[PDB]
Parts: sequence; C-alpha cells; structure tokens
Amino acid sequence: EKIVNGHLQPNLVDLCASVAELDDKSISDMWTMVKQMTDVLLTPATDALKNRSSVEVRMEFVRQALAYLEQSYKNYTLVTVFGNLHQAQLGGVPGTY
Amino acid sequence: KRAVYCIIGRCDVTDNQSEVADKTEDYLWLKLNQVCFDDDGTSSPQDRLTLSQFQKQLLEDYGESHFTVNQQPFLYFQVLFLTAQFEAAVAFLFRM
Amino acid sequence: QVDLADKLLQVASPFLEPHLVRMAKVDQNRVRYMDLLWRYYEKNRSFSNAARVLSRLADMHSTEISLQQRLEYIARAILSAKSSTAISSIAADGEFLHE
Amino acid sequence: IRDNAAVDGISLHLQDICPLLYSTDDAICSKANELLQRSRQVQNKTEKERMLRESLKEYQKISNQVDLSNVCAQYRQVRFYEGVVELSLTAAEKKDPQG
Amino acid sequence: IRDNAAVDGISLHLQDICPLLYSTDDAICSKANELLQRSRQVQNKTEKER
Amino acid sequence: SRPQRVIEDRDSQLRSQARTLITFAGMIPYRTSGDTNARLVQMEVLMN
Amino acid sequence: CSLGLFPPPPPRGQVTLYEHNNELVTGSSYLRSEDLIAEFAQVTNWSSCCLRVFAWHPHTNKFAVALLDDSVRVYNASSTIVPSLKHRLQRNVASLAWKPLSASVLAVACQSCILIWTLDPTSLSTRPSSGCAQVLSHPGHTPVTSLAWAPSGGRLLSASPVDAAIRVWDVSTETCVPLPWFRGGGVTNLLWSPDGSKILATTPSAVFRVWEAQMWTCERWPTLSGRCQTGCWSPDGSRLLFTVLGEPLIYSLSFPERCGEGKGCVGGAKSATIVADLSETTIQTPDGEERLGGEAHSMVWDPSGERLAVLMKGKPRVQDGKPVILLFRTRNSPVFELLPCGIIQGEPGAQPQLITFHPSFNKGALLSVGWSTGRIAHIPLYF
Amino acid sequence: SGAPPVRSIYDDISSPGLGSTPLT
Amino acid sequence: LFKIYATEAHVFPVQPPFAEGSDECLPKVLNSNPPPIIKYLALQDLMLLSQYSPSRRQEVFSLSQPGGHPHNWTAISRECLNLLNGMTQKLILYQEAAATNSVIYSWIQNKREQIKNFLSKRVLIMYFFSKHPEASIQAVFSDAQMHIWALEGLSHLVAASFTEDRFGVVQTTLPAILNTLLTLQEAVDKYFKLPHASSKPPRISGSLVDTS
Repeated sequence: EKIVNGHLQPNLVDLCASVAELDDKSISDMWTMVKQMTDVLLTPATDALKNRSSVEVRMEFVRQALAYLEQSYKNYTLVTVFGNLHQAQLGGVPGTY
Repeated sequence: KRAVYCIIGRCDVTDNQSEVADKTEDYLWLKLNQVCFDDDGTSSPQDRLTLSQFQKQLLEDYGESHFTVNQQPFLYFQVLFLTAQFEAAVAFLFRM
Repeated sequence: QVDLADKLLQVASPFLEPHLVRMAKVDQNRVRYMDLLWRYYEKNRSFSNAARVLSRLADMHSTEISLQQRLEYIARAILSAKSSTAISSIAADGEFLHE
Repeated sequence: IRDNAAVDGISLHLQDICPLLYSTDDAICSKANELLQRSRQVQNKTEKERMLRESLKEYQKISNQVDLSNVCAQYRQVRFYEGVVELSLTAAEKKDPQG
Repeated sequence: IRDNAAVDGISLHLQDICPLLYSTDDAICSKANELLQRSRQVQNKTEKER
Repeated sequence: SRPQRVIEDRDSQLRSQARTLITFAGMIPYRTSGDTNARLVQMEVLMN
Repeated sequence: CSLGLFPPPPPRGQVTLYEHNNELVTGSSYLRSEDLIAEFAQVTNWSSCCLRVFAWHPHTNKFAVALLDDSVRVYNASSTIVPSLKHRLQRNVASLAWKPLSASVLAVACQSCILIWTLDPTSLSTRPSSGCAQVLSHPGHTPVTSLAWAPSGGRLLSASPVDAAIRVWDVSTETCVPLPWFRGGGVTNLLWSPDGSKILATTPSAVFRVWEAQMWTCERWPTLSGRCQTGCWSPDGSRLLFTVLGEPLIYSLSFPERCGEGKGCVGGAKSATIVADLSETTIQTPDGEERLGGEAHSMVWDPSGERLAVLMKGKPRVQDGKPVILLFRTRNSPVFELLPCGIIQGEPGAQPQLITFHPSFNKGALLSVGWSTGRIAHIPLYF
Repeated sequence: SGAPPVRSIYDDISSPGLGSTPLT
Repeated sequence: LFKIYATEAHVFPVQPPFAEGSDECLPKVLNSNPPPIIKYLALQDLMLLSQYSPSRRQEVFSLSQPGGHPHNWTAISRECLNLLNGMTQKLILYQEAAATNSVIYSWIQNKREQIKNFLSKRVLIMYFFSKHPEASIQAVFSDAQMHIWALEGLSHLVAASFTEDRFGVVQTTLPAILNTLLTLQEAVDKYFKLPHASSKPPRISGSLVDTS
C-alpha cells in the first residue's frame, strides 16, 4: 500500500520482525539475527552479485556476525551472573570487566 | 593463552580451542575472527582461512547431518546466515 | 559546475567512478574528468589505475615537456609493472616490464 | 476530488473523448501550509522543528502535485533545508517509480 | 540452600574430612535436595520440570 | 599557502630520491635480503 | 615533609613541561573596597597582575578568566569564539565560580555585587546581552571577596571581610540567608568539602570557623599566631589542610563521618598536626646555592588527591621575595602523607601568580598556572 | 578431531531471553 | 514561634525497630497520604537523608526478609514517581487551559452562566473577575516544594546507589526514572515558553513575610 500510494519505502525487516514480537522466542532471536545481518551500509549498485562479492561488504557481514555473537555471549554472561549473584559477587560497578 | 593468540594473530586454524569454546557460536566466533579476505602472500596457507573456505566448510565439509538439522534447525540457519550464505539458509528454512 | 572539486573528492559513493568513466568519454571537456579520475584513484590508493589514467593525460593531443619527462613516465610504467607482478604474477605485466 | 472518489476509471472513460484529471491533495497541501505558516510564528525551536517535520509529512504524501519550487523557497524562508532535501527526492521518486 | 549458595561448594569440602572411604550419598542427597528447594523458587515451568 | 609548484617540487624530488636508493640497492655486490629489497620496491609502489 | 627533602629547582631558564614517572620533565620553552580586595585576593599580586582570577568549569574543558580591565572571558576547547562579559555593575573582580550540575551558569564577585551570568553553551556569542546577568547583593556585603557553590548545585556562598555573616544564596528562589556570628572578624575566603557537608570560613583575625551544611552549626579555631591564609580539603572531605600568615607550616585537621545520631556538631578532631615544614633552607644546584622557604599563600589538590600544588611566597631574604610553586605527592589512606615531587619553573623572568587543578582530566592531573607575563600554562602530571 | 560442537549458547541456560512470560 | 516549631525538621526511620511504630516509618508515611505537613516533613527528611546519612540510604536499598523484595525502595520511588507524573499532567492541563485562553439545578447553572456572560461585558466588573497571569502561574507551582524534595531526594538516591546498591535495586527503575524526569523536563520546557512563563516577579528584600 505504501509503494502504491507513493510513500517513503518502510523497513520491511521491522514489519516482518513485529510478527516475531508474539510467541516463539527462537523465531524472535532468528529475526534479531537477520536484522543484525541486514544492518549493512550497502554500495547502492544495480547488481547484487557485485555487492555480495565486494571485499568491503564481506568484511561488513563478518563484522556484524561477530557483533551478534559477542552480544549473544554478553546476554549469556549477564543472565548467568544475575541468576547466580551470591556466587558472582557483582557488587556495584557497571562494565564488561 | 592459546585462544587469545590464535584470534589476535589469525593462526592455528586447525585448532578449535575446545577447552575454552563451549558451543557452536564459539566455533563460529573463533573462526570468524580468524578470517582474512586479502591475498597477503606472506601468510602461510596452513594459517589462512578465507570466508569462502569457511562457507564451504559448513555447507559441504560438515553438512545438515553434522548440525542435527531435524532437532536444531535454527542452529543450522544461524550457522549459514552468520556466514552470509543467505540463499542456502532460505533454501534450508523453506524445506521444514 | 560550482568548483567544489575537493568536495566531490569527499563523496565516498560507488556511482562516482562510473560517472567519471562516462564523462571522460562523452564531454568535450574530457581532460577535466581524467583529472578528477586520477585524483580519485590516488586518494583511494588505486595507484595502478591512477598511473593507467595519468598516461591518458600524456597520450594528450599536443606534446609533453621534454624527453626528461618521458624518462620519469617510463620508469613509472616500470614501477607500475613491478607493482603488478609482485601482487599478481601474470606473464603480461612481466612481458610489458621488459618492453 | 471533493467527494473522495478514485479517478482512474473516469480518466480512462474520459480518454476516448478528450481530457485530464485530479487534485484532492488540496486538503493535505492546505494542512501542510497550516503547519508551515505557523512555523514562521513559533518561537519554540524544538516545536518549530516538530511542526516542520509534520508539514513535511503532509507534503510527502502529495509530492507529485506540489509546487516544489515555492514549497522549497518557503522552507528556505524558515531555514528548513532538511525538508528541501527530503521533499525534492519524494517529488522525483514518484514521477519515475519504475527507474 | 536458604541463602541460595550451591551445595557442591560445601559437600566436596566435607568429603575430604568426614568418612575417609566413599563419602558420597550424603552429598547426592544434599544435591537432590538443593535442586528440589531451588525448584520451589524457579517460576519458569519447563526449567522447574528440568 | 605555497604556490602549488613548491609541492610538485617535493613529490618529484622524493620519487627521484626513492629511485636513487632502489637503483643503488640493485648495484651493491653483496647479498642484501629479498625482504629488504622487496620493502624498498614496495615503498615507491606506495608513492606511485 | 620538609623543604630539605626536595630535589633542586631546574637550571635557571628551564621550563617544567609535565610530570611523568614522578619525574618533572623540562624544556627551553612551552583599606578601601579596592585595597581590601588586594588584602585577600587569590592572585599573589592581584593589584598589578593582568590576570585577576582563573576558574575551570567543574566537569568540562571550559574556563573563565577575569582580567585587570574587569572583563571576564570564557574559553572552551570546542569554541574558537570567546564570550566577553561586562556588566554596568562589574568592577574589581575578586573571584569566579561555575555552577556544578549545569553547563549554563557562572558566578562573579565584584566591588558592589555578585553577578550570575547565564551562558547558552550552543550559542557562545562574543558579547552576551546584559540581561543574561542576574544581580545579587545585600547591604554591608560589599566588596565581595570569594564565592563557593555546593557540589550538589542547589546552594551558593559569598564572603566579605566587612561582614560578620556568611551569605548563603539560593539563586533560583532568589533568597539571601546570612549566618551571623557573634563578632570576631568578617568573612575572607570560603571552601566546601566535596561531600557538600562541611565548609571552611576564614577571617582577617587569628580565627577560622568551620560550618555544617545539614543543621547549619559552627566550630571555632582561635588558636593561631597570625590570620589563617589558605587551605584545601581532601577528595573525601575527611582531611583539611591550612596555613597561617607568619608561620612557615602546612597544618592538617581531621573530620570522621557521622557513625552516630542526633547532634549537629561539625565534628573535627580537637587540634591540628604539622605535616610540612617550609622553613628558610638552602638547596645545592648546578648554578650554586639556591634558597627556599617563606609562607604558603595558595594550596590546591587534584581530584584524585595524589598531587598537592603549593604557591609559596619567599620572604625579603630568599629569592628577592618571589612567589614559588612546590609540588608534593600526597596520600589520603591509611595515613595522611606529604612527600616531595619537585619545584615548577616558568618563563625566564616570570613569576607564578595563580595555580589551580583541572577537575576532569582523565590522565593523572593537569595544573593551570597563570604567570606575571600575562600567560597561562597547563602542566599535566601523568599517573 | 577438528569439527564444530553441536550446541547453542542457550542449551545450558534452558530458559533464556525476554519472552516466555504470560503477561506485562 | 509556631512558624519555627511547625517548620522544624522531623526524622522517620525507613526500617522499623519495633512493629507498632512502623506506621511512622518513611515508606508507609509517604504512601499512606497523611495530613500535608507530615508528607512535607517526610519528603524534607528524604531530601536530607539521601545526602547527609549513608546508613539511611542503605535502609532504602534493603531487601525485606523472608520474601527478598526491595519494599523500602519500591514504596519510596513509586510515591516520588506518582508526584512527578502528577506534576507532568498538572503542567500539560495548564498549557491546554492557556491554548484554550432535576431541572431546577441545571436552570440555576444556566442562569449563573447567563449572568457571568452579562457581568463580563461590564468593564468595572471584568476588572475583578480577570484571570491574573502571575497569580495563576504561582497557583500551578504553589505546592512545588513537595515535588522538589521528591525530585532531589530520588536523584540523590540514584547518585548514591552507584556505590551503595549491592542489589541493583535502584537500577531496575532507572529507565522509568529517566523517562519520567525527561517527560517532566519536556513539560517544564513546553510550559516555560508561554507568555509570562519566562518572566521573574518583583520582590522586596528583608520583609518579615516571605515570597519564595
């Protein structure tokens, strides 16, 4: 409807991912992962094979995949520490250290 | 002390740091930091992982039976999508 | 058109290179687009493409300033061939090196 | 236009016989203008920027039929160069939606 | 268990200093009990069933 | 705020001096290493 | 500490550039209401110096400078544009104080009032309007010598040697609250502790008074040979250093925390220790004897509490009666220590006129020094 | 010897994330 | 004498030493909505203890056994948030009220307002009925001292929790605190741009009656 009425193109990732703000939490992390892997400052070329073959864009896919896996393990280290605070002895200082 | 060096020096691609990497994410994260894109001919090939070698390694040199796809489908989707094999990840996710 | 060339050379965008590589074949002011294109290639460190466009300002239409300029250009074609074979060992950039 | 009927079928029926169609954007243009002229009176910078980003989102519906020269001059009149970039792209985007 | 410490971090200290043979079932029963009393505080159902 | 020719003066002098060192390395009757000679070539390749 | 434990000053004409490793690294360069301000001003020669006051903003790389023409200027690391502040009441500027927990507010002490300038941090014009300057004054409280905000941002103090009452102000309800004491002298200088719970107040007499910011109570120290000249709190506020005119000494006084209820008493230990000795000594240098010792006119501590800078003035027997900068390394737990670091030397033929530390320099400390040349220097101390 | 493990970061967590809650 | 004794401080324990006197404990004294001199004294104590006694901040951050819950903090912060949102809405409703510039009872209402709309049309009577800007603005902020003490007592506790909150108890409400403080600063900085909302009133210094 937004294309037909000429409007600004919406982010289709946020339209689809809000269907994963419902029940299945694994589909919710799957859409979070898809979104972090489409967070890419693409070269606006008329060729997908040249953009997917770029050295810069393939560095960006790995830079995002590492950021996703790092925030994933940051969520795991947060949840593990907040469940076990009496062992963990977190105190009162914020930061990953 | 091994794992931190194998990351920072992009070396020992044939070690998996399995005393430190608990899970499939940690294999992905180890090997993804070990990636090069660049033909620096001073790198010996026994230390040289490209993204395209790692893409093939997951899709063809391990495959759908290695990741137990029928029981953990989102983990194999994670393995393909975090290696930017988006078309293979869709042609997997459009089966089940 | 507004003489903001330093700020054209601030737009990191793919379209800029196909644009200059069109204009350097189509505008009668062809020299200005070759001049923008080698400055784009040097600034982006594509020095092989900068040299392989600086030749296309010394292929010209009327002569350069002396044989002593030709000798830096020959030694810089030699450098550009020795840049090529030391990064990709193709026979043609070694054949063209001896030449 | 006034009675909010879709026009595509009456345009085509009109084109065995002779002529033209459409506006309806008159009400949205009037609303965009209601906001734009109040932006010349609003002292509250954050709310002048609010009512300009509201005025812009009325004009961004209707960007095929807008006097873009006058609206972007009336944005210059309030230093709203943001809406001059945005609306002038939304006024090309819909004139050639095929490329 | 009350103050929500893990009993592995006291059973394995008792087992060097109590019956010096196979001190075992005291620790198994204590851990079986720790898991049962932690199940009284766990609100995620599938993990209580775990 | 120089005349641009008092920068052209300096790019050409450094190119010529870089070549004077590379030509001299190619005329020494003693084994310098393949690495020290390749580093010398790579330095005017990154001044091309 | 004592002066007979310092390293020598650097050879005559070397400038100290920074501290690193605890070494000082060098190079070849980097009364009326008028005279009653000159009796109590923080600048060692305020009546002739081109610079009358310097003050950092308590969180940012922005600073205010008062000059001999009664301009106040503002400079900022992110602004080439310099606001020039002059009001129709602005005369003989004695003190400057930025408000904590704000960008937008600066206080100024004058011969006839306080001026609170409001400054737009995104619109730092070269000369802001004379409406952006809230005037505060009260009869008898003229001239104003010193100003001090509470750390929590909600209270301001002012001093006047004519006036036997500290004036507390709320700048926002626009109230004036004198704290009248039963004689002794008036108020000369004022300093809060960093907790905002304790306040030092000095007088023209051999008496100081410490005050409590909770129940507004007073504790009294009339036990000196001369006037209490200067002092500084530690970063915890548990320690107060002070000096006395005629006494070549740095004293220390301690204040434990309120592990006990129901009594507003300022709570200091009953009597002061001596911790540094500034007696009239020699040191040997490559350039012969040099001589040190005198009276300590200003003292400033870093935010970390690990560096104490002391602006001495020599007596007319030592270095022609110059002012001098001593640098001490300091410790605040478990013991209170003063250790030497060294002696800070400036442009050849200059004198140090004012010192103060930067409040938010995330590499040890940074010492601002104002010189008799009219120059300002900023000497980092790396730790 | 060289192979991936076959586990996610959430297996030894059993109940992860922000979801699986019946009401806000 | 009365004005000194009735604006002298009071101290309320946060955690009860004995069960009967626990009605007079600060979390209960705030939430019970007592006669307004007590709710003023309780917020004046909250605005003092939060700077000038660390042990009384530690009474606020405590978990109440057996059930482990932060009842002291979550009762104190909740009532400060009630008052701050109450002021946000009180500012909005005044800005709207500035943008907008049996049969016998409804007959009396109609006749009262028919009389208003005949009396307002007479200059000598309009002169007494008029909406005073200074006095109506000062009626909006007439209770603002209570709201200043909730605001400064809470923002002192949120500053001290960074070294005293061994349980993260203050961090759990930090997003809601920042949202309500920023939407309140928005309501204040919408309101202060209205005509006469920027201007300061004239004052006499040293009167025996105060004008704060």
